[PDB]
Amino acid sequence: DRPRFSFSIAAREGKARTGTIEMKRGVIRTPAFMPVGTAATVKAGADIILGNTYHLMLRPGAERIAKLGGLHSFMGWDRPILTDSGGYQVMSLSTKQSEEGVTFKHMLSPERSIEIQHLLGSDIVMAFDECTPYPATPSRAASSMERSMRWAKRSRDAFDSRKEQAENAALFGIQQGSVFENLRQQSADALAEIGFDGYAVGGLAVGEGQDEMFRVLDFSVPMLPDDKPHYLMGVGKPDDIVGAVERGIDMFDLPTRSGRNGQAFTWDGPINIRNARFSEDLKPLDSECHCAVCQKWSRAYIHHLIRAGEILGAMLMTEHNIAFYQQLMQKIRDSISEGRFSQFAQDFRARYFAR
Amino acid sequence: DRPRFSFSIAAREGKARTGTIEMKRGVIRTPAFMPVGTAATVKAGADIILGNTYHLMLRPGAERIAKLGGLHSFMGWDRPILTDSGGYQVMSLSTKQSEEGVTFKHMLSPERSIEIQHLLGSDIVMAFDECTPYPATPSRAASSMERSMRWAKRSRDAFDSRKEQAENAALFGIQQGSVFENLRQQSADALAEIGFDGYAVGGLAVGEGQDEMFRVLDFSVPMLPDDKPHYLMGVGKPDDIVGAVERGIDMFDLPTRSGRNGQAFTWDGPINIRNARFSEDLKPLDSECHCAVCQKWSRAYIHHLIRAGEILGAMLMTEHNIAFYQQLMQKIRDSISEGRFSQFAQDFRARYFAR
Ligand SMILES: COc1ccc(CCc2c3nc[nH]c3cc3c(=O)[nH]c(N)nc23)cc1
Ligand SMILES: COc1ccc(CCc2c3nc[nH]c3cc3c(=O)[nH]c(N)nc23)cc1
Ligand SMILES: [Zn+2]
Ligand SMILES: [Zn+2]
Repeated sequence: DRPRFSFSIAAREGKARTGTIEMKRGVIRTPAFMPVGTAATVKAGADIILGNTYHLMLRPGAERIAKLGGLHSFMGWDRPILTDSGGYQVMSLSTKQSEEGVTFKHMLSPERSIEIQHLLGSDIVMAFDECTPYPATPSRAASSMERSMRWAKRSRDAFDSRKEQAENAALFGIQQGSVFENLRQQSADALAEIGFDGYAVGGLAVGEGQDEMFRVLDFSVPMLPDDKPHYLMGVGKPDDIVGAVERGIDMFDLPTRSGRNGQAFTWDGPINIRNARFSEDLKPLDSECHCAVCQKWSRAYIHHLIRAGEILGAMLMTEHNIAFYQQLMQKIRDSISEGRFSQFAQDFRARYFAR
Repeated sequence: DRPRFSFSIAAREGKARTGTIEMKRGVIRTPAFMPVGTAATVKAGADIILGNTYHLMLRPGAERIAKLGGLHSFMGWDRPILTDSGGYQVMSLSTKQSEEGVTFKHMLSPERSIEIQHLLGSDIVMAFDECTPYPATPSRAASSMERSMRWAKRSRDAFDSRKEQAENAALFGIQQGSVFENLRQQSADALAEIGFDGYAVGGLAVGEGQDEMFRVLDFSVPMLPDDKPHYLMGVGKPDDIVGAVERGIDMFDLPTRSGRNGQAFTWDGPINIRNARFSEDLKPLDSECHCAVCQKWSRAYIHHLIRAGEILGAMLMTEHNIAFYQQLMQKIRDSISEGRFSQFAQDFRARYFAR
């Protein structure tokens, strides 16, 4: 049987890595994109899907999901599932913060977050953190990061207390520190002292823009343990993914939101399929994409469906977008393994931004 | 190669018939349900799908559909397609009527309706008729039916003038006459004198209710040629279909509308999946249904998706509903062929209405 958790790096190019995470429910090829499980009928394709902790804890509630057999049974997905810890979502969508946790309209603490994720049955559990708002002053970023590190220890202890969770799931710690190198270093040191199965870069994709995000990744990723997976939370567009892989990121969580609003991803950049220019375009959404939508239907027909208000149009767009992202990740993995990722990144950008 | 059109009756029970329509693009098993082609990725499953003449003539226009290669190429469907003549839809959704045709906000005549259906490339073409409003006085029903019969002759002549259409498609005439036996007879006589490949019962499913609809079918269907298919337009719920088959109907055009509004069809009657009673129900939508949704997911999960606003929920509901209707038609065909349709209809009603 597969181990609870084992990350192996098969090949490297610069800071980029490709490899595998083995878990009891399956193997995850990295760099990996992790789609939302409810977006479409995701097929095994993705190696791991996201569960929506924040939504599930409100409807139907984590206790009810456990009564129904856990998220794997509920969603019909027998492979790994990753869940976020819920605080990012509470702070973005719902609040009163304290050292105990976050109260909102009802108290979410590290201990409760870990128990919710246990009741959902997820395989990769995120520590309960605070995503510091951007911009943040050095003092506020430090105080926030320090609280997150105390919460990371409480998350570790709560996870270790639940035998089924400790023996079958994995726990990731989340680095904070805003855009400040010294705080990112203190956060990395604190997380490594606690010890986690993987390490996330939190506190980005919060409005800072790509140049600043890449600058922060430049110094932040090397601070994390090299032999553990690196998960960049909340990122992102295809070009953000490529640049983050170039900086040592292994896992990523737009393709669903875009698919419901008329935006399709292609190797020549995004297109808004509702635009009249596509009304007579017989080409598939993307000229090279191998997905079932591009094998069968034209831009003109998908344009027609979406303009007519047919839900089928949005579903076909979403299926194409998820498949496009998975083809992107496969090309990334293959190019790193083959030692041609630098060339791939250059070729990708030249075509994606030529439009 | 298959003929342009050939209807064969394989078995009968009372007024019910089962058989096949052969056309160049495929065989249609009857009694048949014909789903909307844009509702989901319909697989061959249905033998024939509906094209939406009224929508297509406005967006992108019939000329544009022809430029794109016709509806078969546009929709990715190589089997038969049926199109309505457009007047029902103009009168229900858009008007100024005259002997020439209907002007609306732009002139739809028998000749233009036939040419639109030619440009769309459909295989079964409906004559351009007037669906008389309900209720109608005898005088108004007569005047309306008489105009429809003049329009039926003009439709016949326009269809016969287009070589590609006359040689490769089929034309159905539409009986009118409201609820009046003498007018239904005059309409049937006029249509049979013109001569059509199939005959539709029009002017029903316009608010009259099931008892009255069945009463009209009781005398109206026997007036049509026995050796030609009988298409009841606009019907209907599963129980309407069963009772109409008992009265000699072979083809039918709710499952898509219901699927987008939370209603699922089951052998125990319809259910509204959004209701809280389904939040913990681990059974599939229907206990016997063989569709892909019922093989994989529970009522509880589909309830969750729809309540969360996920388009996936509505798509799974729609796929189940279309599959349910096709299983209904298969059971109807098998039971007629086996001489147990009367028993099937009795068993169906007892369970469907017990709920
Ligand atoms: C549906 O499943 C999931 C959905 C979203 C996410 C990412 C959410 C997210 C951020 N998003 C942008 N920046 C973020 C930053 C963070 C962050 O700093 N911490 C946490 N815990 N989450 C963040 C993870 C899983
Ligand atoms: C999308 O493709 C299609 C959609 C709807 C229909 C049926 C429309 C319809 C009626 N509906 C209820 N009563 C009707 C009655 C009629 C009728 O009397 N005549 C015509 N031409 N149509 C009718 C046919 C094809
Ligand atoms: Zn595609
Ligand atoms: Zn089903």
